[PDB]
Amino acid sequence: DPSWHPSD
Amino acid sequence: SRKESYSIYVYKVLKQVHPDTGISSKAMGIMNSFVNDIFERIAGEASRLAHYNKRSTITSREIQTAVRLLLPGELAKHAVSEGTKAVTKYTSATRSSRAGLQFPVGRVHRLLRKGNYSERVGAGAPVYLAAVLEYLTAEILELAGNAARDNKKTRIIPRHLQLAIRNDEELNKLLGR
Repeated sequence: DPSWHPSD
Repeated sequence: SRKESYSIYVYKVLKQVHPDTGISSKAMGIMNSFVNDIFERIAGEASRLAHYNKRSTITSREIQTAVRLLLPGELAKHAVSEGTKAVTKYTSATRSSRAGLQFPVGRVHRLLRKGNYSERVGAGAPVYLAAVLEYLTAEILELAGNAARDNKKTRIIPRHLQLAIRNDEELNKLLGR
């Protein structure tokens, strides 16, 4: 369950 | 199939309600599923309301057609011309930030049109609906984030969503149905 982060 | 991704907007709203609190990937999936479900419910019921009671509306379409009926040929040609120039100049001459919204008023629009909920869409309908999705998201993330701090973690996990939504009467009624 990784943490969410913005992307491109 | 797959529905749209609101994840980045859930993240912005999250950073406003609880800036130093993170969110997990599964929990973000839950939030996106909520935002979608509410979009289909409000857009669906609003679509039923639209198809049920229809109101007469003058638009550039009917004005153009009427002009093409009444005026003789070269007249109607140049008048249709000047009319179209006027409306395109009126158009070509920020929406979410205008309303002060993190949610994409532009995307909610292209979705309301994409979903075939209605033949036409007004303006302020994406503003109203985007504002409502933003508010509901904000509440769910505020409660779930408070649950994240009182459970002494640094991020929101799907359990925190279950806790926040189950222990809120109105949110439990909403997202239980």
